[PDB]
Amino acid sequence: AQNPNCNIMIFHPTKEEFNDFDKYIAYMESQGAHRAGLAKIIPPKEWKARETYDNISEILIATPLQQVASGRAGVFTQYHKKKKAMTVGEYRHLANSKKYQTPPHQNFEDLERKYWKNRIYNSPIYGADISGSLFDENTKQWNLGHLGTIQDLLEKECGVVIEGVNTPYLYFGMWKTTFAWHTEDMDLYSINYLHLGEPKTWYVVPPEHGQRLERLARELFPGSSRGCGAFLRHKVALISPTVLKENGIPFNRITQEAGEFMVTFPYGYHAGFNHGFNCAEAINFATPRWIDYGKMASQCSCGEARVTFSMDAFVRILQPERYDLWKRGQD
Ligand SMILES: O=C(O)CNC(=O)C(=O)O
Ligand SMILES: [Mg+2]
Ligand code: NI
Ligand SMILES: [Zn+2]
Repeated sequence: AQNPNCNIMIFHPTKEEFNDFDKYIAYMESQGAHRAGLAKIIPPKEWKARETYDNISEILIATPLQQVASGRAGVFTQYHKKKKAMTVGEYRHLANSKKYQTPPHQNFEDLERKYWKNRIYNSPIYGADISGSLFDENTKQWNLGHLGTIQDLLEKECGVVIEGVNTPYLYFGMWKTTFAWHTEDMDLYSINYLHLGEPKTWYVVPPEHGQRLERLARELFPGSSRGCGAFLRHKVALISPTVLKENGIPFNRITQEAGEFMVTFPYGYHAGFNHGFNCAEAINFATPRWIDYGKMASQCSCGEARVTFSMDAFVRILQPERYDLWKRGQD
């Protein structure tokens, strides 16, 4: 069995190996990468996402989100308070302001310590989930706006043609902006490219151990757990590495830098934070191996999780018994 300890693996594809996306995902899996829940892919030196980032300041962040925490330093929830629209250039200035800028630090480890110690006492503003792409149309390899669609994958594997579309999203981050513990919608894969700026630290639980994290989360957020049998789908709960280690939950950590891809695998729980001003692009995707995870994915039916148009067909086709309840939660 490859990668039996479920370590995060890092890949350095050649330019030739970077041509066929599906093939390379399958190669990584042949080496056990999925066991970790997360892999890093460093693109060949010949590759570029686009020529420059000099012209991105006019992009609009229509609904910047201020991430307000409640709880204790290692165990908290966050809610998103909507703020007035601002451009990327306005957001970058805000991120770099004394109120929001990254503090002096020695190295990633020192910054990580500062994050866990101090995150709850601040409310950073995140430009998340902005439909769009920063890949040049002429970038043919690993261009997140030109991947095979999940609807086409389900059609190819199962024979059923469905409605829906699959497009990427931009994330503009600052110091302490946070992504809560989650798996993807319908336990899909995700791929994330860090276009520019400061790093992003990830934490991940191996898919084979995801239920351990769920059980801890029910313990730690007991009101939330009573409200919803899949409340991690709400994407509001944080648990620190220290707390995870105290409770024996298997996990790993890695820092992604600008110019690097991360792939999250089906049912790989992940969480993390941004080091300073940055811009990432991410999209969900599927492979044949995903279908079995999609059929077994938990779902939130309490109303909170509220998701894209395109999840309807996945639930309807893969989870017909759950569909009527889930759709009531949509409505
Ligand atoms: O970058 C972020 O804020 C969150 N990204 C992901 O959860 C992802 O790419 O799957
Ligand atoms: Mg612009
Ligand atoms: Ni994710
Ligand atoms: Zn719910």
